[PDB]
Amino acid sequence: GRMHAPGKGLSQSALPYRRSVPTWLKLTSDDVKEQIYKLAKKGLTPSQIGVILRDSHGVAQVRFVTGNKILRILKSKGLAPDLPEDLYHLIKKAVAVRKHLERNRKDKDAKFRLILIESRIHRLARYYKTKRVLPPNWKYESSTASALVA
Amino acid sequence: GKCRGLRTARKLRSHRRDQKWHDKQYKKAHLGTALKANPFGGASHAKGIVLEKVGVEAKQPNSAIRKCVRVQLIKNGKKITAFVPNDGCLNFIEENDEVLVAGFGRKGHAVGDIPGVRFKVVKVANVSLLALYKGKKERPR
Amino acid sequence: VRMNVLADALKSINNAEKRGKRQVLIRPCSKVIVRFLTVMMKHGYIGEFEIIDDHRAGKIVVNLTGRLNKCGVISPRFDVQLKDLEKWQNNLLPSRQFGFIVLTTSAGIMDHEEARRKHTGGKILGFFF
RNA sequence: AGAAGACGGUCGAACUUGACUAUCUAGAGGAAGUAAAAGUCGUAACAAGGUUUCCGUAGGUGAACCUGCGGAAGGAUCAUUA
RNA sequence: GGUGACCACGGGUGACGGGGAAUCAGGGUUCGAUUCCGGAGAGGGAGCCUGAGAAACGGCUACCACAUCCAAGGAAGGCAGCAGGCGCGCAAAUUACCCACUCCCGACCCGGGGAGGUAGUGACGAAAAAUAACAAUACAGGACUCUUUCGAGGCCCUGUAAUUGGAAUGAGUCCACUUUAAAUCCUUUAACGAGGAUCCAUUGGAGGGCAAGUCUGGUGCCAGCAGCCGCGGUAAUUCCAGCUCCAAUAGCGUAUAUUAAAGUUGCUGCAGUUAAAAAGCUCGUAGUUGGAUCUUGGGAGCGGGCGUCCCCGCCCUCUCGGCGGGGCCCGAAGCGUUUACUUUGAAAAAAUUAGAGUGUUCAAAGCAGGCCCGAGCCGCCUGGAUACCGCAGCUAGGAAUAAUGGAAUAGGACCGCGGUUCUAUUUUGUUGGUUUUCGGAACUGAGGCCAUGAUUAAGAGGGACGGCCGGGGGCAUUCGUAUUGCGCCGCUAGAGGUGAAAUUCUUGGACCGGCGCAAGACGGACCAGAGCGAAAGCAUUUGCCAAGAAUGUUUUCAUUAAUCAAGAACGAAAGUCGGAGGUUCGAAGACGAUCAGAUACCGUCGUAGUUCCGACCAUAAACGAUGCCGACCGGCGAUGCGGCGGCGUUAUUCCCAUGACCCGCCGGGCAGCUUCCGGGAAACCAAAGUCUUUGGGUUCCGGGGGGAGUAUGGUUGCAAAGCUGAAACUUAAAGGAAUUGACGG
Ligand SMILES: [Mg+2]
Ligand SMILES: [Mg+2]
Ligand SMILES: [Mg+2]
Ligand SMILES: [Mg+2]
Ligand SMILES: [Mg+2]
Ligand SMILES: [Mg+2]
Ligand SMILES: [Mg+2]
Ligand SMILES: [Mg+2]
Ligand SMILES: [Mg+2]
Ligand SMILES: [Mg+2]
Ligand SMILES: [Mg+2]
Ligand SMILES: [Mg+2]
Ligand SMILES: [Mg+2]
Ligand SMILES: [Mg+2]
Ligand SMILES: [Mg+2]
Ligand SMILES: [Mg+2]
Ligand SMILES: [Mg+2]
Ligand SMILES: [Mg+2]
Ligand SMILES: [Mg+2]
Ligand SMILES: [Mg+2]
Ligand SMILES: [Mg+2]
Repeated sequence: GRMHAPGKGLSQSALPYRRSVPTWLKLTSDDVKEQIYKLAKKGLTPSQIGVILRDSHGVAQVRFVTGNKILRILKSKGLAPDLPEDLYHLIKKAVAVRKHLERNRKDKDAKFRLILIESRIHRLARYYKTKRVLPPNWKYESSTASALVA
Repeated sequence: GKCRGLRTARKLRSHRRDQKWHDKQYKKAHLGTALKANPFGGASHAKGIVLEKVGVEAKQPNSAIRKCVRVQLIKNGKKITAFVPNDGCLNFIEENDEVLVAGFGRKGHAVGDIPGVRFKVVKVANVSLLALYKGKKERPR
Repeated sequence: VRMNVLADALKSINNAEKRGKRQVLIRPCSKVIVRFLTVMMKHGYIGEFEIIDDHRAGKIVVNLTGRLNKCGVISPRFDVQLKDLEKWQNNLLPSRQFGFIVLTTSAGIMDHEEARRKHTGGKILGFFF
C-alpha cells in the first residue's frame, strides 16, 4: 500500500511482453537521443521527456529502442540534473507547504502533511547517499531548501 | 503475532524474562519481599515460646472454636498464631513452652475455616504432640 | 509486504487443495519454488506444473492430484544437522511411514530421506504429506 | 665488620570528623484496605430497577450518589414508509 | 580520548566458577556450600623476613575486635586442620586405634604423617532380603467326574479349627577359624535356638478426588475432622472408639524448597471482540524482516543393473614435473571475492552419564578375572572398550539457500610496443678498468582487443503527468429563519409552567398580533447503514491558499521497502491562563413543588462555562470493546469515485461528442444479504478462516479475584492532573457465552 497513506491502489503501467521495437517506428536510436537531448535542454525532467516522446513521437519505451534508459542518456552527455528528479519534486512540495504554512498557522492538517513529506525526503536522501548519488554530507535544511529548489 | 526471525533471540529472551514477573509464583520466589515477610524466614519449622492460649472462630458455614496458641519465634522474635491439630492437645499445652511450629499445609495460606492461621504446632516441650495424643510417652513431669 | 515467496506459494496450493480445485495458480515463481514443486512431483503428491514465462517473475499453474494433505513451510530457515533431523521428523511429519521434509543442502533441494542417504545436512525449507 | 638511633621517601593499618548509600525500626496524630456482627441510615445497581446504564471531565451532597458538557450501546431501537 | 539501548555505568544476589545433580517425549526448568580441576581466605585490614617458590599466618611486625597468665614489672594468642566444647539454630557424629594400604616429606630400604586408612554414632540416601512352608482330616467351590438335580471320590485350588504333626530354617546366645597393624563386621563352621513358630510390622486411611464400611457404641454446629469440595445443631457412610476392610511395607506420615503435571511463561507451543488483555492517531531512529534474476543441458566401462537404476567417472591455472634440456611424470605458488551454512578430521582430564566384557552367591557396585594341576602348572590366556562432550577456536570437502563486492565521468580486464630509475649476482677467473639492455624492477606515452562493460521493470515502493472527486484543512466573504432584548401600534385579563400546581411576568398593558432595530449563537428540512480525513473530526454561498486518495498511464527512478524501543506531530468534551463577546442553554447557587426525608428527578431564575483569538492539558465506552503490511480461500444484489464498453430515451442542433437515465466490465472504498469455507465456549466472524495437519514479516500487550492503577520514587503541568508504578495482606472463586424456570412499577 501507500507509504504515507491508507491506500492500496493497483494503478500501474503494464509493459508489453514484446521487447521488440514496433516495426512502424521509423526513428532510429540516435534520433531518439537527439530528441531527448533537445527536450532536456528545453528544461524537461526525464519523466516529462518519456511522456512527450510516447504521446507524440510514437516511442513506447526509450530503453527498448535505444537500449539505454533516459537518465543514463542524459548523464552520459552530461546534462542530467544534480538533484534527482523525484527528490527535487519532494523538496518543491515541502517548500510550497512551508510557504503556505507560515501564512496560515492554524492549518494543523498542513503541518501534518509537512511531516509526512519531509519524512519521505529524508528516506529518499538516505537511499541516494547509499548509492553515492548525493554527497555523503548532503543535508536537507528547512531554511536553505527554498533557494535549492525553484 | 510473535517475532520469528533468525537473529531475534535477544528480543525473545528479554521479552520472556520481562513477562516472567507477571505470575505470582515467579514474583514471590524472586522478589525477596515474600521471604522477608515470611515469619519463618524460609524455614520448614520454627521453635517458639507459647505466649498465650487463644480460640479462633470458624468461618460462616461452620461454627466451632479452633484452639490455637500465640507463639513468639525464638529467632527474629515474631509473634504468630499456631493451630493445635487434635482433639485434646490444648490441655497438653501450658504456658511458656518450646513448641516446634510448622506450616499448616499450603505455603503461608490459610487452611480450612480457620481465619488467618497458617501454622500448626508439631512438638511441645521437645516431645511430639502425636506421641502425647496416642499415649506413647507422657509429659516430663 | 511479501517476504517469503515460497511460503506464499505453499499456502496457495494448500488452500486450493482443501477447496478441491483441479488446478492452482501461484503468482510469484522462483527457483526454490520450482525445485520444491519438483520433489513433490517425484513423490507423486502433485501432478504436472507449468511455469508461465512473463518477463517478470513468472507464474506457475499446478495440477493438483487431490492426494495432498498439508504443504506447509518453516519460515525461519533453521540450520538442520544430521543429528537433529529426526527431531524435526517426528515434530512435523505425521508418521514414520509417509510424509516428507524438504531441506536445502549444498547438494541441492531434496527430501530428508535422500539428504540422509548422501549424508548432508542443510537449511529447512518446508514439509508435505 | 658493624647495633641502637635520626631526616626524608613509599606502602599504609587504625582512630576522629564529615558526606553518600543500604536495610531494620519508634512515633502523638491522620488517612486507607481487609474479616465478622440479621448494628444504624437510606436504596445507588440488577426488570424500562421505577430519572436507561456506563466512560472522560468539572462542580456539589450524610452516605450510597446528583448535575452540567461531549461520548458509547455493553439499550429499552439492527426497522418506520412521499 | 575510551565505553554505551547489540544495555555501558550503577545496584542486588539467600553468587565461589566448572566437571556435574534432580526432573525426564521433544524443547526445557531448577540445583550445584559438598570429595575432581581452578580461585580465594585463615578473627578484620595492612606491611614484611627467609626461600626457587609466601604478601605464608600450625612465620614475623603493627593497628582494630575479642581474649589468657601475672608476684601487675611484663608475657603469651589465632581449630573456615583432626577430635572435642559454647553459641546459633528446624538442622548435622568419637576429645577412639594405626602408618598395615594410597601416597607425601626428609640426609632417607630404617623416621614422620588427625594426609589418609580402620573402627564408633548414623532410618541422609541406595542395593539384597525374614516375619513361614508342607501334608492329612473335617465343610463350601471348580470346565470337576460317576445315574439324566438327589448321593459319592477315580481329581484340582482356596478358605475357617484342631490332641494336628513332624519336617526346614535363620534372628538370637556361642566354639573355633578366617579377616585385620591389632581388632570388629561379613563369609566359613561347632553346641543351642520356633506352634499364639507371644522370635507378636508398622505408618496412614475407609463421602468424593482416591482403594477401602451406606457396621456398632458415644458426642450433638460442641468437641472436633477436613490439602479442596465439605461432615457435625440428637438415626454422623466424614468427629471420639470397637470391629472390619484399603494402600505401601521395614518402612509410612507431616512441613518446606524445587521439578513434572503447566500448551497456567508457551522457541517447539498459549492468548488479546464479549473471559485478563491492541497504544486515541500518525510519523519515526535503533532492532527485526525484506520480490524475481547470473550453469542448465549434454558424457565412459565400470555404474543405487547402456543393463537409458546409475557404485558413479564429471565428458582452477601455472612452475622445478625429481621416476638449461626425455615422453618413462606428479611437487612448489596463488585463488579467477569475503562470510554465514553443512559434512569430515584434529585436539578436547578423570570421575559422573549411556554403554562393551565380566555369575559381587543376585543387585547396588567393582574392574576385575578365566584355563587346566594327572603335583611340578619348576604356569598359561585375557580386560581395564566405545559413545556423548553444547558455544567459541583449528583442518579438509560441497556450493543449494543468505549476506557481501568487481567495469558507469571507465581511474576496466588482457596482449604486447615506447619512453623511464635502481639493482643480489657475472665468470671480458691475478687484482683493478668492469660491458653488464645483462636478471628483475622504478614511473610514464602511444595501440590492438574485449559481443568491450548498466538483469528485468514486482498485481513492491517513490516521483512525474491527465481528467476528475470529496460535510478533508486554513483564511476571507455571503445568506437563513429562529431565539433574546428593545422601540412604536392594536385589543384585551390573564399569560407561563406541570401528572397537579406553585415560584415567576401582568390594567404601568403581561401573553397574543403587526412593523422595525440590535446582538450573539446555530447552519434544520435536503441528510442516506452516503462521502472525506491519521484519528480527534468535518454540512449556508462565493473567492483565495496549499494538500490528498482513487482512477488512467507502452512516463521516470530502480528495491529506494514493512513493522517499529527512544523521540516527535495531531488529539472530542470538560478543565486552566490572558484578551474580546456574552443570545441561548446551563455545572455551582437560590427558590417553588414532590416526598416519610428530597442536599434530587419536575418547574422558575441563574454564576462559571457554552462563542472567537492566543497559550496550556493529553484524557473518553478516544469502540469495530477487534495492530499494521502481504498472500490465498464462496455466491449475490446494491452503493461512492475513476476508467472502459454498449440497445435505446432525454438536453441542444445541423451530426458527433458532452451532461441526465439504461445494461455490463475493471480497480480502489463504505457496507449489506447469503453459505455445512473454515473457526469458535458460544454469541457470532468471509474473518475472529487458511491453528496439534501448530512457523509469511513485525510492533504493543495479558497471566485467578481483590488490595490497586493504590503507596513510594522519578518525570511532565499554573493547577486539575498525566506517564511510569509495587508490596504487605486477603480471598475459592471472580468472570464469559448460552439453557430452563422465576420475576419485571
Ligand atoms: Mg484535622
Ligand atoms: Mg442512577
Ligand atoms: Mg436507575
Ligand atoms: Mg556469598
Ligand atoms: Mg562448587
Ligand atoms: Mg591465603
Ligand atoms: Mg631452597
Ligand atoms: Mg597473612
Ligand atoms: Mg517381628
Ligand atoms: Mg472410623
Ligand atoms: Mg514442576
Ligand atoms: Mg492461558
Ligand atoms: Mg475485557
Ligand atoms: Mg528503522
Ligand atoms: Mg531473495
Ligand atoms: Mg404563572
Ligand atoms: Mg477542547
Ligand atoms: Mg477566558
Ligand atoms: Mg433559563
Ligand atoms: Mg508481522
Ligand atoms: Mg491478576
